[PDB]
Amino acid sequence: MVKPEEVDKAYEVAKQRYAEIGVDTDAAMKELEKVPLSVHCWQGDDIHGFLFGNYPGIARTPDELAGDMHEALSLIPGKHRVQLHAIYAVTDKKRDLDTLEPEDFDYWIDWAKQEGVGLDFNGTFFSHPMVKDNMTVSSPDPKVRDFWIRHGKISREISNYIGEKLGSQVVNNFWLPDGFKDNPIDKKTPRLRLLKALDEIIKDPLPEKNTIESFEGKLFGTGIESYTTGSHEFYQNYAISRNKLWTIDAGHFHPTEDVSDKFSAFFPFGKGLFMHVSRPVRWDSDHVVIMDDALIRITRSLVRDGYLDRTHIGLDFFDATINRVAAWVVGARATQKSLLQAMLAPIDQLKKDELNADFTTRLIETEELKSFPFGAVWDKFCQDHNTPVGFDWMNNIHQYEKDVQFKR
Amino acid sequence: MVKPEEVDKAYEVAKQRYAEIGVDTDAAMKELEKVPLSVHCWQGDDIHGFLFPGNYPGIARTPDELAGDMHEALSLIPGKHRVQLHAIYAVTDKKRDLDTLEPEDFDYWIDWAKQEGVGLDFNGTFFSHPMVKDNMTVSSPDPKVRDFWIRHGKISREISNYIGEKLGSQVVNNFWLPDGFKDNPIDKKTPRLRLLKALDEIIKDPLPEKNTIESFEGKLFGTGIESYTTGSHEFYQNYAISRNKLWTIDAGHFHPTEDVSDKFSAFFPFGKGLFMHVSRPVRWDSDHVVIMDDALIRITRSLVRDGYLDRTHIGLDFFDATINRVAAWVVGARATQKSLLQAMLAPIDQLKKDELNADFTTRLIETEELKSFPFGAVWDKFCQDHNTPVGFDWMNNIHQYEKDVQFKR
Amino acid sequence: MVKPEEVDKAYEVAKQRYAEIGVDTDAAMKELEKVPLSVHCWQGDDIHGFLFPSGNYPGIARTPDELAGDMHEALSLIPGKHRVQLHAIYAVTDKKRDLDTLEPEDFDYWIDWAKQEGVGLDFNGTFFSHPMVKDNMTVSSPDPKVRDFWIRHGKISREISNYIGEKLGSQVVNNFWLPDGFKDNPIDKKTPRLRLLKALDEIIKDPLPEKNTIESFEGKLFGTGIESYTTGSHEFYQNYAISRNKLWTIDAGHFHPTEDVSDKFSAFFPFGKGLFMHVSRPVRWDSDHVVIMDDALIRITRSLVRDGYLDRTHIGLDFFDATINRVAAWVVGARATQKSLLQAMLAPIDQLKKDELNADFTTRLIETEELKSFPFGAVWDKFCQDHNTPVGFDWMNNIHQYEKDVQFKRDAKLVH
Amino acid sequence: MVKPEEVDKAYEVAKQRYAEIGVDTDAAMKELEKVPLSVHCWQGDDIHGFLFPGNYPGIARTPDELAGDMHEALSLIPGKHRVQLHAIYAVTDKKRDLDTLEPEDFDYWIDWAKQEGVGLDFNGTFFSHPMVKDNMTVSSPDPKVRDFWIRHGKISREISNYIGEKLGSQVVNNFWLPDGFKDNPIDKKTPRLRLLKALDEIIKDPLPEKNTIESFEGKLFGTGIESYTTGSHEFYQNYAISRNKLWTIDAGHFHPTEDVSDKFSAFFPFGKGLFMHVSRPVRWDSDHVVIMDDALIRITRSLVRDGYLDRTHIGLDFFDATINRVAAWVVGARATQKSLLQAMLAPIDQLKKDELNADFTTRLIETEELKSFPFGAVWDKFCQDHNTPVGFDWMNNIHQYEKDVQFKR
Ligand SMILES: C[C@@H]1O[C@@H](O)[C@H](O)[C@H](O)[C@H]1O
Ligand SMILES: C[C@@H]1O[C@@H](O)[C@H](O)[C@H](O)[C@H]1O
Ligand SMILES: C[C@@H]1O[C@H](O)[C@H](O)[C@H](O)[C@H]1O
Ligand SMILES: C[C@@H]1O[C@H](O)[C@H](O)[C@H](O)[C@H]1O
Ligand SMILES: C[C@@H]1O[C@H](O)[C@H](O)[C@H](O)[C@H]1O
Ligand SMILES: C[C@@H]1O[C@H](O)[C@H](O)[C@H](O)[C@H]1O
Ligand SMILES: C[C@@H]1O[C@H](O)[C@H](O)[C@H](O)[C@H]1O
Ligand SMILES: [Mn+2]
Ligand SMILES: [Mn+2]
Ligand SMILES: [Mn+2]
Ligand SMILES: [Mn+2]
Ligand SMILES: [Mn+2]
Ligand SMILES: [Mn+2]
Ligand SMILES: [Mn+2]
Ligand SMILES: [Mn+2]
Repeated sequence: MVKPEEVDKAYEVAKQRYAEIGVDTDAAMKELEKVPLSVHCWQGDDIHGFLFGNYPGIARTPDELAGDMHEALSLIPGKHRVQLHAIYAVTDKKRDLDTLEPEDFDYWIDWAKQEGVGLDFNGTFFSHPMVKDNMTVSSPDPKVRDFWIRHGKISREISNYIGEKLGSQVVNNFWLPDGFKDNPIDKKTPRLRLLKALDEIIKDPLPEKNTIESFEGKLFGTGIESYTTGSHEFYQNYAISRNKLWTIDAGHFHPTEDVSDKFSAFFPFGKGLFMHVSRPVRWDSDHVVIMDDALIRITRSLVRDGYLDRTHIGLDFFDATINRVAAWVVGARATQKSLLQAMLAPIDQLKKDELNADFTTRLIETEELKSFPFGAVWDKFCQDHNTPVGFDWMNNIHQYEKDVQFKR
Repeated sequence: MVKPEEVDKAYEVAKQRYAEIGVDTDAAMKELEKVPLSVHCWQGDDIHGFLFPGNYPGIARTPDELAGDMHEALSLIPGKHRVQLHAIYAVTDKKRDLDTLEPEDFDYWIDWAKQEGVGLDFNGTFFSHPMVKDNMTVSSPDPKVRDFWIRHGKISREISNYIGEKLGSQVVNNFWLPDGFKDNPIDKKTPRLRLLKALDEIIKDPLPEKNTIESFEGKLFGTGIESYTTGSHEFYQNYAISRNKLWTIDAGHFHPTEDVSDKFSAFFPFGKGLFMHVSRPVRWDSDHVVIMDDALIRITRSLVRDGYLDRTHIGLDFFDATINRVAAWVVGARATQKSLLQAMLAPIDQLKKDELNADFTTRLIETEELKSFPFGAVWDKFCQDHNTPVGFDWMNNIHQYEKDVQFKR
Repeated sequence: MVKPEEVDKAYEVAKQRYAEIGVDTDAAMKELEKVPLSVHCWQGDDIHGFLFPSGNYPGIARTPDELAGDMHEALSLIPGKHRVQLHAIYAVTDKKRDLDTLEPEDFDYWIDWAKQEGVGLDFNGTFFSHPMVKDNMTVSSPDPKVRDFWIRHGKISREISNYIGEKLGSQVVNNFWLPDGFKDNPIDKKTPRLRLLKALDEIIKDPLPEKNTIESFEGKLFGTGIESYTTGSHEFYQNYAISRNKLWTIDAGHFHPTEDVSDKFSAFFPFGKGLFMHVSRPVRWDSDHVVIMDDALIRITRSLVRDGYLDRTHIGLDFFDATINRVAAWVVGARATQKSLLQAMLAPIDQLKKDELNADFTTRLIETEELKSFPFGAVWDKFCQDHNTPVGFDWMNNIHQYEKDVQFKRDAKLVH
Repeated sequence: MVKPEEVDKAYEVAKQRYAEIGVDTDAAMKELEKVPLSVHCWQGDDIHGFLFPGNYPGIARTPDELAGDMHEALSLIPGKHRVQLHAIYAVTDKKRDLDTLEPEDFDYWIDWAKQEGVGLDFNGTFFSHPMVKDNMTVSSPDPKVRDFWIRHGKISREISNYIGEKLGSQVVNNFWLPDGFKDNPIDKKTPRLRLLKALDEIIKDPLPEKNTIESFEGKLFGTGIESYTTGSHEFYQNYAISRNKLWTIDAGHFHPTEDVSDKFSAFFPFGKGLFMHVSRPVRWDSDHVVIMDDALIRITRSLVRDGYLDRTHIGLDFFDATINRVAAWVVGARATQKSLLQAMLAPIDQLKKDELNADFTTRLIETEELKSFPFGAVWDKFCQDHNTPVGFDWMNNIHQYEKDVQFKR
């Protein structure tokens, strides 16, 4: 086990090293504790839900998934949020996606109040017989369109209800699979069908204090490779023109595309972002978030340009090849330590150096900061917030495996 | 030498092949007539211009030389087209800088365009100048640099309005800035707020859409400016939609594997119009001559299938000084035209019906068969009907122009 | 329906057009006849096979007779003489078999069918969809019991391939593809590739006559659930093929974004024996779309034709599309490959080479662009008709008839 | 200025943190000492050389200036390293061309290397010359051009052999050719057969391996040569293995998303050795200064984990003239060293055992935790132990060198 004295000793030296270059480590940690991550429930049960890799101990019930999310949050320092999918409804009533009621989410409101977290929401527009040739809201079939418009409206009603009960705004994220496997003839009509359907879904006004909608594009998915109706361009344009949030998932863009570039091109025009951190490995593979170039650039671009107050950070990944609870903790800690490293830069001075075109100083300093003692500040943050330091939280995972997961 | 009676015979056979699948070749050729390509002047003289005086022989050095070279290229491109100018192609014996240009400095090109029977489009020149400070112009943090380039931007609109009034054809005034960073920036926000404010100042003075409208061209990366581009595609799509201006899509300026033909149908539920710059990137923004490849085929079929040509200006953008510079224009223009024509020769209404009814088998079979239908016989007919050489034959014209003009310079 | 005399007339015109630029259309069609495509059996039944019991289209093959019938139908619409690729799991026997107990006689069904059909056979060992796939690893597993099982399958694939080649009197290319790799970032990249090297050497050790069979080795950049590391890389297998005097398999879907596999041929053939070129359309990943006439296919085919590599390159199809008529999928991909080969053959290649050696890049650009709108379709139509296959749209009639007669009824038919 | 006591206090805590997970920080630093980086001379003078006479002040213009600049950079990079020369950095009062260079023309650099205490690597110069014809050299279809560049190739080996004999350290002699086509070629075979025959002629005359060995460097594409590269990565890996020579991997010269760290373990079952050129591509072969990024982290940890450093020569390759050219070297060298050191500070024996047991949970958790272990405290200790400044402090040295030397030029 890491000795708390060691953490304290390493921190006092780190505090001094950072002070010498005009950085306040105490202030950086206070900033980090204001950034909640929206932890996605569906990693816990391989997005099975309750309505309808192979590591042991998958959650099978609401109680099991709630316990698994409690365990993960207990190993993530600070206070965070949980994302639900519509299919995580908890009810003994026969429901379909077009007959869900707000009170079907009472279980999760009760849990969130006990846990002390806000909730965000996702409509479930997939894994259903009413998905016709990979299309839902923007299907050429009006029966199919009408079904999914009913689900869209219900997702807003559920979100409003949760937000009213919790006293925290529910971000209601819309993702559709809609597109073509092979090359389409008509690219225009599907996107005009989507525009009309979305305008219908958001028509009935709901209190902004309770919920606001975000819209998530994708470049391509398995079996839908050639055309995505809801493109990044379509949804940025839609978000700006309908005054809604735009969702950027770090896994859903071109090879070499840097999603951290988008923020400063959006915010002159738009309201807010839902930034979904996810690791693509050569496709939309939904690998666990790790400290890599993409995460470092996402977190430092939000910190440096002061966009955190208008940017919701959510996790999105599946990994069933590893301990599903560990997966949440790896991804959240990676995101947090990347935010903290960005906060531990002399940003005001670096901005002035850059304004004066001192590219020599900018390169030298940004490179030196990558080997400054940011880990000592992160360890101090973990310890101050009653979470295990470094390798130590593996003990907690092993105990949870023995006591809970391996007994299922 | 192709025999005209052979071209006519092969056309009548192709007309019948296409009629049998519900395609009217006569109508397709009338549709192609209505698509003018904006031919870029700067391929003729390696963007030297006249304002501030590969290695194939016969580069244009004077206005008369460049005007003659563009006349020769247009004589080998069937139908009616347009020419793009850069501000540095001003023709004047007065001492000018980019911030002191006057509309009359372009009288030479208005007179030439009237003679040639073509419209003109325009480009402000925001590069190759001492007032480019650390690769930044309009959105420089230096207010002296900003104010210089804002004066040029305002003057570009004044010139474009004047040309548009004189020609009675709308001048599309394309804005491209190099502005960005070689290496990783700290502040991505402030440069884009500087750009927003400066662009708003440039477009402030009211001018009639009838004479000119501005288009805004983004870039992912350029040589020596690799890490950050102030004017991103997202920034300019947002700006064009917000300010009711045109958005410029250059086929060479996007990510590896990015299909710019995807953008049109995501723009037109929101925006006014496009300036589509066809250009061949080879693994970077290399500005190769446009050829009939996946990208050009997808750009052209996406515009005709979805009926966007009436709101899309098509311009050429490439440099190739390793080949006959006049030939480069004709290859690019003909590649674009035959690609448009192939898209127009599809049974688009029936294919749309089959796709709406989820018959993806028929869509795949038919779209593949159409690639080996006799579209060439229709293209040859279009060339001959518009008094241009067929197939290989226009190399004779290039060789003669080399002998008579280019090789004597 | 096209009129045969219309096709013949359009051909005579195209023949004259090409003759005027020094191209012999008669000779081009004779060259195309000499390129057999190895049509993959597994598109017919979504790689189910018969050993262990995206797309939805009716009429999936469920039995050897049904698959054989489906391949016969597809081949009847593909002009000329071709080959069929088998997978080990397409063994036909009443005897209870595993991948390490298959016998050459288990492929007598396919030998008899190939002889009747007038096609050669290529072979693929099946190193996937099996309980003995341990953490996505087979031949190069760190578990010696798993390694040994898959080495037994590897040796059996060669014995089967040798037997088939002897019976058919046509060399069987025996293609090796392994899924082996990691989902996430590995610590040790060296040891898995040393385990692979040793296991492959053990599989090929016992000599078999080259006239009957030779092995080819297929690399991959990444697969679903195995994204971060592939034990059998393209570099590993090109090195292995050259050093062990075996063929190298290039699958057009298995490389980096923007990677042009047509670049590889001329860097391989100064050193290596032969290629198995697997034409496949990737759409943003290894999606195994039906082959279409696109930049990649045009470049693969013209690079093989221009540089005279067809005599040392076996061309196979590899794609999976169950969202469309599975029989039509074969015909689209086969015809796209053939018409792309034929367009390449209809170029004045000797003169274009001379112009290029003289650095006449102007003539090269103009002529290569003009050739894309020469009447290559009229030569393709003539080739289709001469080889008793339908012209252009006409083969959709044959597919609709096969749907009525076979595919739309098949699910309700008793399996036997 | 960082206090040595701060470095020592942080190191003692880090040493304990690492000891607790079975990692020996003292041993890791001894391992880093055995990895010399081959610092490229041509960053110092923007590849001008002396043979054929960004815009940051103080460019080196003479041998003494460039030698001084390399001494300054090496004085700020901890440990012992090497310097790479290009043929155009010949130092002589004699009239030379690339085909008349003599080994004694490098006596200047042998003497400098001995007094500096470094080994030398070598590069033939196959660019920026009238005898580069249509971007081709050794593999030109013109036998006059081929023969000129074959003579330079043979001379590069004679020079490398002579330097190796004098220094008693093997000179790695790296071959890079620009040879290729701007646009799509008809014949891909014949250029590569011309290259094969020409390279074989260059290496024909036996020279002692104790003095020199050749390495062969491929490229995917270069500016003005985008469509085809005669010397491909496949060609040269095949050539190196076949002719028992070294293969050069430049991290900037591959496809988008290509991970060159994948190549090592596919090469070493077959080949003799590598020359790894660390370089940062930004969307093309842009030759940015090496920084601590995914590519550098993967390159360094792949060499360390699989024990390939003793068969892999690590060289720098970048040119950035927009910043202090001496600082560029130090940023790139320190980035490479701290990335090697982080990889050396992992419990690799135990992680390999975990991975063999398919414990992917433990592998993910530990590899992520190690990214925020105190590797900087070990790096700082390495800097201090080897008499170089810690962290930001070496900017003081650069500012002093600017004042005293560079800005006086
Ligand atoms: C969310 C829901 O709200 C009311 O119906 C009650 O307080 C109930 O107990 C609670 O679960
Ligand atoms: C070579 C070719 O063979 C068939 O296609 C026909 O007989 C045709 O007339 C002839 O040109
Ligand atoms: C599960 C589903 O996956 C989609 O690709 C997308 O990332 C959505 O946000 C998520 O709800
Ligand atoms: C010459 C200049 O080049 C730029 O890259 C861009 O394409 C502009 O549109 C053009 O005006
Ligand atoms: C079905 C299997 O798929 C692999 O990805 C590869 O393409 C192999 O060649 C094939 O046998
Ligand atoms: C001995 C003979 O060698 C060939 O190169 C090839 O590898 C054959 O398969 C093998 O049987
Ligand atoms: C300067 C030259 O640049 C090339 O692109 C390559 O990287 C060579 O190694 C180097 O010698
Ligand atoms: Mn998402
Ligand atoms: Mn995803
Ligand atoms: Mn452009
Ligand atoms: Mn361009
Ligand atoms: Mn394959
Ligand atoms: Mn594939
Ligand atoms: Mn290099
Ligand atoms: Mn480089």
